[PDB]
Amino acid sequence: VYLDRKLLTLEDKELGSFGTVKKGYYQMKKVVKTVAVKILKLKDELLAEANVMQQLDNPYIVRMIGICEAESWMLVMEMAELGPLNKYLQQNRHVKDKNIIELVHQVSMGMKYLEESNFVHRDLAARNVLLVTQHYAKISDFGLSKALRADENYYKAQTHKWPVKWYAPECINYYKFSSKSDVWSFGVLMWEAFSYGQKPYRGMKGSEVTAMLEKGERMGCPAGCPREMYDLMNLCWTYDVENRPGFAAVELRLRNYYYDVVNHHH
Ligand SMILES: CNC(=O)c1nn(C)c2ccc(Nc3nccc(-n4cc(N[C@@H]5CCCNC5)c(C)n4)n3)cc12
Repeated sequence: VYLDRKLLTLEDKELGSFGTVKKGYYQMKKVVKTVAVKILKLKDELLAEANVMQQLDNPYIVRMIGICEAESWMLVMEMAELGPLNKYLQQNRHVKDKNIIELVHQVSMGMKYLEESNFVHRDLAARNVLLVTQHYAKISDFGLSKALRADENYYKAQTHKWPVKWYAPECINYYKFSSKSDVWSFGVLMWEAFSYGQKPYRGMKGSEVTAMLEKGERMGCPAGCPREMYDLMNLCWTYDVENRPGFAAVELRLRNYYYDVVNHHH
């Protein structure tokens, strides 16, 4: 868990700005491993984040190498070279629809795993999906994640910043976060991905988003998004928590649609 700072080499220029994300190298038992390092500018939050990542083991979740306490506290992770999904899609506007389905399906597999593991992500957004390659996505950013109690299917937040545009109505109304509220966020993530990394609910305040949803209104179908994928976004945006599907049902819908698109392409 606790890494050796002399086996860590950090790059001077940051990748992005709880502080900063930098590229580095970690000397392993034989090979050198390229890493992404979250550097704090908060300590207990970083340790809790690390504690969540250490418990997860799935191909569609970012692997934590360890933590290091040096000049600042550091969370060292396996590098996903292509960076955040929203930025990548904004920069690569010609990624095919089949490829977007492939990536969102991978996110749904990682989330099916998280749901099975009884962890709630609480910040599932396209900025929190990282690309290993153009065909391999991993979920990142476990800073708000919670391990659910053995006796409850939700985490109750004590005092409300929150990414409100990705939050289900029960998060807003009752401060209750479950794998079903992660499904709602996944619906917004799908909308972002099929919109090539555009921000959801453009030009609206959080209170205006809440008023829109309460009226039963939902974002429109993005340009070129298949009807089946839009129907799935709408199903993730089921107001009633009990009627909303879980990740097992969402992943199955995506898996079947993806292989329909794969075999039709052949
Ligand atoms: C901000 N810019 C970047 O992250 C970024 N820019 N570029 C050009 C990159 C290239 C590769 C990676 N590769 C990586 N591989 C593994 C883990 C990470 N992580 C990133 C975050 N946070 C940022 C910040 C909060 C929102 N989400 C992402 C966490 C927690 N892990 N990044 C990250 C980036």
